[PDB]
Amino acid sequence: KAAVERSKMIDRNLRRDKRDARRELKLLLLGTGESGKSTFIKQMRIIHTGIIEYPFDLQSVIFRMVDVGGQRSERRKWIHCFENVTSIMFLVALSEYDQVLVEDNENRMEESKALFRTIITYPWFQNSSVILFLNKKDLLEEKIMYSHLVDYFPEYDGPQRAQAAREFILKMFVDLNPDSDKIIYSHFTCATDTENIRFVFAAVKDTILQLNLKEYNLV
Amino acid sequence: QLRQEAEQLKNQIRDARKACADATLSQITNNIDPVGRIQMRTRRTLRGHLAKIYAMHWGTDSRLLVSASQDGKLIIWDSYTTNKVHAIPLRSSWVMTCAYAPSGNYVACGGLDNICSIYNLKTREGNVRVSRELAGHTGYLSCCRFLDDNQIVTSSGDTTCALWDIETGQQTTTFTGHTGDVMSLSLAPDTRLFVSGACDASAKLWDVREGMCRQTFTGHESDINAICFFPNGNAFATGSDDATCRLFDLRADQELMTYSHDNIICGITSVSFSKSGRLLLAGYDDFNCNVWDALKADRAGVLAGHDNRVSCLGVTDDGMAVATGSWDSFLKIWN
Amino acid sequence: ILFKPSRNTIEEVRCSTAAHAFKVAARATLR
Amino acid sequence: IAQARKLVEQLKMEANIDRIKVSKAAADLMAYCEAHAKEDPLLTPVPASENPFRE
Repeated sequence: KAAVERSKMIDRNLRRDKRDARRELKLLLLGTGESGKSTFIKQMRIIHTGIIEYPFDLQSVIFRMVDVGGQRSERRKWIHCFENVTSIMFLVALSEYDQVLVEDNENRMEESKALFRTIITYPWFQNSSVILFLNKKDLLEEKIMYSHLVDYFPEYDGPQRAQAAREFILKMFVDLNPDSDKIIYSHFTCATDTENIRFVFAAVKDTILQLNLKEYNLV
Repeated sequence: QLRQEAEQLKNQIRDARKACADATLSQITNNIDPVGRIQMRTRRTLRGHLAKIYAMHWGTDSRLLVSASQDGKLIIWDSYTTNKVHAIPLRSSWVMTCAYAPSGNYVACGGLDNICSIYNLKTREGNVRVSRELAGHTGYLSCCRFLDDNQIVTSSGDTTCALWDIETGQQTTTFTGHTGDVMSLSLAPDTRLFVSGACDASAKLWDVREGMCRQTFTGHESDINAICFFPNGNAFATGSDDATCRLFDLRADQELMTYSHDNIICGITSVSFSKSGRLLLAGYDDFNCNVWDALKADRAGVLAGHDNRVSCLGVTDDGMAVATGSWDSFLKIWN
Repeated sequence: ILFKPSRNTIEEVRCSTAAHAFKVAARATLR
Repeated sequence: IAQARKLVEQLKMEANIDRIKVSKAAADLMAYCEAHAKEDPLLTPVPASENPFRE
């Protein structure tokens, strides 16, 4: 009676596991280099080259964040694995406007913009929200009296060559998106800015409510 | 001057290869009859998965099956009487390729985690348990095959291929020379050579003892995603993302025929050879699995029953049936 | 519907769900 | 320049190769195909209900 008992037990255990795995979520932390990924992760992990996933333990839902930046290979060949992911936690650093790169004499802001455009332009990522975290705000706020962006950037004909305004870079990133774009959730953070995990849950609830409200056709 | 010398050598070798071609395939199968419209129907359908299926490999007895899914665990099936004999949970839920050892006592997996592991199907005590993990790769694993019960051949994300060892877990030979990500690997039955498909528009031969390149084929375009070896050992087939297929022969080192249809756009993801090599099994993006007549490059199979996507497929050693996977969480066997 | 058609637009409704959401992040998400 | 030199050496050692005519390879393929053209279940059906999948 071996075959029937083994099959029945295996099917029962598999069905129980599938039922128990109903409450789960996946998100990817796709960010550029030197964005403080470890620093950002440590703050939220304290309280509230392999692919490593962090099993967050939020209320009634076990969140899963996967680190994918450290691959150093082709992206389109394995980006098909993540299709059920509901949000992209894209990350940039605001201090790259004057931190020129010469290792190609082009500023890392151009590379970050190109990466953002490539990721957003993907037809596969059509039913997933976009979270645009901006880190290292203190450097941009402080050192601007010696780093005016009138020459380093062509679309900052503002007051003069102080009084930092991050809204210009915000507009530069936002304009790089197609029409009828979904709401882009962007909250500026710092080294010890605690209020980020709750910004994430805010976008997740909103990303789902909008979808179900679309599905039950209530509009 | 090195690049100029390389270009001159390329021109000379291209001229020599073109000169040696006595006559193309318009001089053998000139007036051979068509094989006829051949069709099959599914006989036993496997159920139990809940995620995408990316791999499917048969056993040495042409009876058991091993399948790896993104979410879930390894399932060991019995195709004749559907019974999940074993279930092996996996620590990393990003598997891209699974393999079955011919000895019938070990299985392998791996994926984006860039590490491959070997499990013990032998019931020495209790049930299956993790035995050893092989680490040292840089890129993501793409394929794995078993040479014997003590060695394994794997293809990594970087432009490298390795011949690992199970005695201690240290690689003893590293093959280099590619200029792109390797995604496919089909071991020849001779147990002395194998082929690997890289992201660059070329497929290259390899050795297992000398550890050096011997022949290259640079007459292709786009990318190569799948390769299978002809039964005899004088050839293999390479699948592409340009909705085309080609055949490369070792002894002649030329292009024999370029497989194409009247109007096809979606590429090819999996190619396997039927026994006797008269029929070529192919997989397509829109689940339009096709069979091409190797003798005269004629369409033979039009199977299409999956959820608009077919990923992996295989042919039994006895050739009795064909097992086909799909993105939908279902497995079917065509007899 | 007819007397004051300014409110007959989508982003007003987007604004209102969003608010219920974000305000509902008041409960400490993780403690 | 070391990589270029290695590539040049590889091309030089691969160039000195022995090749047979494509006609001979096609003849070998045809001969092997005719060797077991009636020994393939997908080509010739298994007689009667000897197939395990029959129910």
